[PDB]
Amino acid sequence: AKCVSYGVSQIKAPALHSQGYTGSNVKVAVIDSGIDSSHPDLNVAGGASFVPSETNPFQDNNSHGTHVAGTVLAVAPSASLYAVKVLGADGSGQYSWIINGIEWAIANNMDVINMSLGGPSGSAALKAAVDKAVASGVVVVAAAGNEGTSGSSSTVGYPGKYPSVIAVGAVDSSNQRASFSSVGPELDVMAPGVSICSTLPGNKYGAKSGTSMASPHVAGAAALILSKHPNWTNTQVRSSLENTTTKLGDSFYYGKGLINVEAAAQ
Repeated sequence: AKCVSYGVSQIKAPALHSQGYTGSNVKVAVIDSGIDSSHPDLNVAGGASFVPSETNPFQDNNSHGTHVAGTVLAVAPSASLYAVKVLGADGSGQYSWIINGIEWAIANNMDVINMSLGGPSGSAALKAAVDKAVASGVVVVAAAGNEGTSGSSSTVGYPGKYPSVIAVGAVDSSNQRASFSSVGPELDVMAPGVSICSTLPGNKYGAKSGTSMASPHVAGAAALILSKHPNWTNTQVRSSLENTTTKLGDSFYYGKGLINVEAAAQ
């Protein structure tokens, strides 16, 4: 048994794959619950755990990080993946552990950071870490959140909500916003996040829904762009992904729209 996200095709990733652009030599840090390196489909280049109770980043006791990693790889097959364990088995983590995982990514010369995580409040320490990663040349991508709507108020969670961080919302197979997808002015792009079939611990596969599922489609898109245009800065990658979107509806709901990697890559 095996599956691939339908989101691979929807973002126009196969068009770059056929041209020989598969994310080669790009360093992607998945800052999540760890990654089950033992999966036949997953290749992990390295990593680190900052969860005092779970020392092994190569062990995923939750399943979240393994599912997210598999999405990164389905989009950009040649990318060097790094397991940055900041959340435990329950899917929770301390802000300081998240910070230490961002700092690890900066020191270790990561190209792309994926953060399929969020909370309702931010910290000064958290915005300095994400802004330092952007100052250092890093492409920082995060899930917008699964908060739905609250009238006219933004429901985007942190670190997604910070301007330096690419906030990714969720669409289904028909380009429609998922009911759970967070809204607001801080929402940047849309990616497929409804019933994403990816890898799970102990040679398994299954479907998950969330903004957490949308995010890695964008981090894998960033890796594809960098494999074709090695000289391009994080700002240039961001601009290209944002400026080449398939426009869907109001910006409050959909941001700039759906990412189009074939367009973005020029």
